[PDB]
Amino acid sequence: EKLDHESVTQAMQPKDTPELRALYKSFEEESIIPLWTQLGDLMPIHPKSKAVPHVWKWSTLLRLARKSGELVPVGRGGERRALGLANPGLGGNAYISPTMWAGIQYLGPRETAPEHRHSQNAFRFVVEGEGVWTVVNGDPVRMSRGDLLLTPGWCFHGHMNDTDQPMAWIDGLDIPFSQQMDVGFFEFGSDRVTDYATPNFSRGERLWCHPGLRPLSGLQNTVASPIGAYRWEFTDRALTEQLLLEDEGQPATVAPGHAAIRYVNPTTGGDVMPTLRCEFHRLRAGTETATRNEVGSTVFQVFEGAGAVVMNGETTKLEKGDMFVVPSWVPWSLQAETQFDLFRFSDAPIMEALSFMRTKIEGQ
Amino acid sequence: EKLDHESVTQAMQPKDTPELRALYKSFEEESIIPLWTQLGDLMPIHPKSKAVPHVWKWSTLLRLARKSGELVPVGRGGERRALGLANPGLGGNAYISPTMWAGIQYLGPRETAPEHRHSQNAFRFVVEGEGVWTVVNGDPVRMSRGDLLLTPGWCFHGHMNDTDQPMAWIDGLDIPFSQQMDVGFFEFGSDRVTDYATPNFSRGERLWCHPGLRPLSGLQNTVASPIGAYRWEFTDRALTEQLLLEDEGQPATVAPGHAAIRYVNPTTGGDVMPTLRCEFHRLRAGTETATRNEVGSTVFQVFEGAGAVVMNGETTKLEKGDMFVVPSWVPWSLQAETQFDLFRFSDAPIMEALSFMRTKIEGQ
Amino acid sequence: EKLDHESVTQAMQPKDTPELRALYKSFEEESIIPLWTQLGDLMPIHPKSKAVPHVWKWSTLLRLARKSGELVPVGRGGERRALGLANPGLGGNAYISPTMWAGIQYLGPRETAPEHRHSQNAFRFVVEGEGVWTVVNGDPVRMSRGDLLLTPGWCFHGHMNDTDQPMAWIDGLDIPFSQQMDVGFFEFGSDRVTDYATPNFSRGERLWCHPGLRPLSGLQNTVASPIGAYRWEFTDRALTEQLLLEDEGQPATVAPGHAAIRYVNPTTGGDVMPTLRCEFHRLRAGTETATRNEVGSTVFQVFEGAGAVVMNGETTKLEKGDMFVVPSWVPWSLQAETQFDLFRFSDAPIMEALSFMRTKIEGQ
Amino acid sequence: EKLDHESVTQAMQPKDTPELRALYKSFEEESIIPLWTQLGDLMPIHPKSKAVPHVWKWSTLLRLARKSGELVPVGRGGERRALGLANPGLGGNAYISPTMWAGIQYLGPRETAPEHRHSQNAFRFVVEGEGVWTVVNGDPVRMSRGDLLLTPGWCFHGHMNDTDQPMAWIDGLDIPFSQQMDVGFFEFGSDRVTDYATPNFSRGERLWCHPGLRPLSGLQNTVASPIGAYRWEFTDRALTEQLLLEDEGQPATVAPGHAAIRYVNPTTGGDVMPTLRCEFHRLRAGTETATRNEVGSTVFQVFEGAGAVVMNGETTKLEKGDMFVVPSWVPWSLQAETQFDLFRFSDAPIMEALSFMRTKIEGQ
Ligand SMILES: O=C(O)c1ccccc1O
Ligand SMILES: O=C(O)c1ccccc1O
Ligand SMILES: O=C(O)c1ccccc1O
Ligand SMILES: O=C(O)c1ccccc1O
Ligand SMILES: [Fe+2]
Ligand SMILES: [Fe+2]
Ligand SMILES: [Fe+2]
Ligand SMILES: [Fe+2]
Repeated sequence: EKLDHESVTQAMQPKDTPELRALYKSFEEESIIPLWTQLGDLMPIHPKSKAVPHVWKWSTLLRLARKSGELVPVGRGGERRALGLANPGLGGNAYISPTMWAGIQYLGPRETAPEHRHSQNAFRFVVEGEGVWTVVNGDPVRMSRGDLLLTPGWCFHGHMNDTDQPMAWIDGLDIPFSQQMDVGFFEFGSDRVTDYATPNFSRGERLWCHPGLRPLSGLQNTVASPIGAYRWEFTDRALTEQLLLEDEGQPATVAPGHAAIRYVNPTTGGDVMPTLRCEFHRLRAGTETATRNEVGSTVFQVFEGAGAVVMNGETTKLEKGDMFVVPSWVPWSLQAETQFDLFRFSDAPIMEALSFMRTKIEGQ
Repeated sequence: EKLDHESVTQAMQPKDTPELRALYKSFEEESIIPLWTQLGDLMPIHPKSKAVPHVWKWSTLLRLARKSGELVPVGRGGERRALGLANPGLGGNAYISPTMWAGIQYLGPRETAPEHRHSQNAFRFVVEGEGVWTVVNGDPVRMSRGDLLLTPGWCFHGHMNDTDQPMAWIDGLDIPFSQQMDVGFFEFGSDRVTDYATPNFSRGERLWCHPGLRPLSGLQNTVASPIGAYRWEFTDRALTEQLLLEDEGQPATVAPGHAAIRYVNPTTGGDVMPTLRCEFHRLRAGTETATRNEVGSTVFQVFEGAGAVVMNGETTKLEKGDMFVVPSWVPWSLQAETQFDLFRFSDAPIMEALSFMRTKIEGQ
Repeated sequence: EKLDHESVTQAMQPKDTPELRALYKSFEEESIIPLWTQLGDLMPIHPKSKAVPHVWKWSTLLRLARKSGELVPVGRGGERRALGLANPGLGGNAYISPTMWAGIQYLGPRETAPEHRHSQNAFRFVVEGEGVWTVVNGDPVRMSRGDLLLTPGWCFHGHMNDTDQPMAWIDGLDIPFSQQMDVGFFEFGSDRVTDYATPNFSRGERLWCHPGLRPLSGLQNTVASPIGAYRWEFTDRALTEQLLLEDEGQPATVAPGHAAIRYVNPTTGGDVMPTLRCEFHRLRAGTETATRNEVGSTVFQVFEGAGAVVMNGETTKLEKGDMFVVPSWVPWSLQAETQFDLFRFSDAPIMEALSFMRTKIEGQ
Repeated sequence: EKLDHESVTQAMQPKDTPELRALYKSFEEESIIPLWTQLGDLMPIHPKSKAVPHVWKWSTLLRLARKSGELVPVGRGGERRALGLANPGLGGNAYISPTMWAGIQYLGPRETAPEHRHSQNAFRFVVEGEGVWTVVNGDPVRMSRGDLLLTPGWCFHGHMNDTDQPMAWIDGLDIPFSQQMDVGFFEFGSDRVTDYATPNFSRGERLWCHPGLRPLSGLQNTVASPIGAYRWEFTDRALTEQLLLEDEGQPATVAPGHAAIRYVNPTTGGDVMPTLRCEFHRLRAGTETATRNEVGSTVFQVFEGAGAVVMNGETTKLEKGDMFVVPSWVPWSLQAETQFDLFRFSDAPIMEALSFMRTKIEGQ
């Protein structure tokens, strides 16, 4: 039980003879690899990701995105002026974790990013800015500060800046999962967006964003949320109410001074998309979360306030827009200096769907 | 296939002899009843309810409720000054249909209706009035015009009029189902309500009424909705948006000029309670719905405007507050003279859960 | 909490005046019934069925069925020479409980019972006999001692005696539920059965009765089991193995000396049909089950051995073939004198689907 | 729509200036990778696995396994004398596909392989041999020709040869998925097996292998099958019956002359384990399956008879024991020369759980 791969007796060490070396040589020629030389690496005691905890500064991401807006035109082929966060441990792949892409995207004055679709699921999140509409299956969706915008797999999407000012946001996708697992399909759509209109609220929201109500034309459940925009207003109100209810001595917050919501598919009560979980957390000044180990990877973006993250015992100070990744089973906690708002995403739906999820919480 | 119980050959007619009569007599003594004398009644070609279509006028219901407020005190024992709509076909039982109670309730100035709970599921709907709070598991819930209020089975509930003016509403319960099926439990609670405070919005709403958002403290799914109030604002907005989207040529309405929503449990996307489905319909002036036959019973209350219902080919003119029941498989349609808003409930979740549901729609 | 409808203060007793009597008279004229005169009956503290516990002797059921085979021809119209057990508490209805029909059926030498279908779900169980095939959607299904045969709602079924000797079995249906709830449809099929062949095993069994295996042509889940026959061999083997595993000190039996199985839909792991649960119990000699209160009704048939049932504290000695009903919430236990085998059915799937199920077990 | 990554206009080619090269250099320093240089590789038109179709000959696998039994002792540390099939396209990883390990394992006379558990799900399949018991959570499970044995994640398992003759089998696991996704946990158990007894049938089978029957002590559904052994008898009988039913003109086979089953979890009707689907196929002599493209990877082992596989248009002749892998979206078909039996496994449950599954069938 307490034994690990370092301390266990190694009882399968063959005698090193010419017959043994010839056996190993013939394994190579036959595309055979023995378990007994490999076991501890293939099957660790607990997860040990090649990805490392890492933090990217928003100020740095903005500088690089802005310079890219100056030097690189957006359009067909390359599709998006998007910069992926590449984990230092992941071999030069544009993967923030083994399952997820997280990237900054920049659309300059009056630019269009052309329409396409792909089996890969996607969302947009906005720490700051306005001006862009993303048109999802023909339905123009305004992008504003604090909004989560969804683009489920196989939905046509294109983006356009309707103003004379640049805008930046983050993209999350299951690109790394999808590449390694061979589930990717892609289709080019129109070179412009199919609708340039700029309504305040999308058709999706107009049908689906009334609490506890479901259109009779929408009684079929969906694999992904039909809500195209989870607007900041509602997120802000939800979190405030939780802290207000806590004041009044009423259950609501997930832990003391820790308000939090999960963005959900309203047809099921489940996650927004099959591979991706999105959450939003608001911590009271002075709140320190209990340290968690969780299977699978998570990424946060600081939306507002000041604080720190601790990963593997290491404290990193965080500011507005900063992004960090916690790989599988890395102990993590957040510490709020001011009231501390963060946007969160993860691959937890994959882990939970396949019964791989485990959680260790300090004090429990 | 085209044969029915009237036209089929009756091939089990025994010879009427003293031996046969002695056999039938001994069936009675042994508590045995033969199928062959009974078949057509026990197993009809299509449903043939003992309940009949029937309409009750709100003006009449109000008169009787008001007089009851003058002559009958509310309190313990009797519990509620509630008048049940009793279907003429249902043998003197206080059943609007074989599954459902529908009733008018009246609470006068400053009165309290004391706390209790029961396995029977319940909701309140308000065509008109204000002043009452219903306190559900200690959580005061304001009752206003156009609101649906829920009281799932086994939740403690009491009601109090916080003003000097009377209020009336309708109650729906699965009382008849629960009586006939032997599932009823009941417990007396406090003689007053446990909280006299009168907040604008309940704790339940404050956690659960933000579209597409779920508290992390509420990740467990519930058998009934945790939303205690489905406020008129949202219902009205939903219905308007559907008619607006229809104008713009966009799918939304369930049929031409027919906007409609289903009130739902946000943890599942399903019905508010296991036995009871609630809906709200808004018809454009001049809309006539396609005639439907549906398994199980439904009840409507006219919330606003003027129109008619047709049941079994018979037109009945309807006004604000009027209530009608459509028993199982009775052909029904609605005709809007002005824009015509109706609140709807039914036992459809029971039928659908047990795979008994069938639907015939005229033109399909 | 400890108050009941007998001991609670009755605080809604109006003054008995001509104005009050005129109010009550006008309730009658308007088809209105007040809650306050009715409450305790409509909403009891715990279930109080109109059905009573009752036992029918197989010797008596056989005598009556045999005499019916002499005096009453089987055929069209009457459809089946079936005798329903009619609960003394259920008003002359051919209902063994408020939800279920339980009946003895008799098919004499060479007789055919013609084909039909109905939304009502059905099963056959055989304490004794052979010779009959029931043809279900064209698929001949042999009927033998100890077999459970299924006939899910809307499946065409007819029965024929292929021998010169009579056979009797029991039928269970959701007839009473279906009548009271208005879900019944019925269709006459062919006057004879569509296939007179008499294979040992049906096509359904040949596809579906291999443990842990599912045909690739059957990947769609079904609302009812596609297994047409649950043969005695497997039931007997299952129960024996549980008692053997218990001997070996291994978990298997549901309680000490109490082996039991539930017949299941193999596509879901759930109940055989939406309204009806079937089980088979085998008790070691000397086993006495802990007393249970359960919501909803259950019926047993003694298949073999000798024992007793206790209901409401009353012991009734039982022999092979005897049948008894336990209405909702009646305390019940079984006592085995010899090894005691019983077939069981109930309306528990209805109760569980609608979250009405409760269970009290003595000692827990 | 018809455009691909080769033929699309590349409109994001920046001017190659020192400012651009400095921008790209600073991307490297900041752990940023741009989408626009990467798009076509990250997001292909359809899947394009690094894994290639490949076939391994059983004669070759046996030779290498036998020599390993001579030169390499089995025991602690290395754990298993197992040889993994390593796809030539997968970079030297011991992965037959991106999701699955498939390997030959060899246990010589009287040897024990010691107990352990791991989150990785596993099964054993036997083309030939007898003598080994695998003890799963203390429950000895006989291993015989044609049997599928399961070892769901986190179950303690060890293996022992109870005879004087060697035995070989194949192992399938979700090792590659689990490594790349960081879900692996591992625990060492006892150095020997905890029970050396050698019963014909395990406790799991004795509870769970009776068709359509479920123990009342097992009403809780499981994430993986509780059946530890899917014995050849039942698999053989199922397949025969399908071909017999086809002869009789009755629906059963999945395609003409193509009998097939899926091994299932009896508590749900679903797959044996969350990550792994197992099937068994029997083709009539002369049957050629319609060509399929399927998302995700599959592996077959020829159990009996002679035939061929076609992958990417290439025919490879197959004999008893031979193994082949079809990576994601590779067109594949089987051709039977004699009656042709194959065991199949795949990662299809992962694809279906996450809504990534697509299927193209030739002629449909
Ligand atoms: O569609 C996008 O905006 C996008 C952004 C980043 C990565 C892949 C994408 O398709
Ligand atoms: O609780 C109520 O207000 C009520 C109203 C009508 C019928 C039964 C009830 O419990
Ligand atoms: O089909 C039958 O055999 C039957 C038996 C009893 C009651 C109703 C029925 O349809
Ligand atoms: O337990 C096994 O036999 C085994 C076999 C191959 C790979 C990993 C394993 O744990
Ligand atoms: Fe995209
Ligand atoms: Fe009540
Ligand atoms: Fe019938
Ligand atoms: Fe293992």
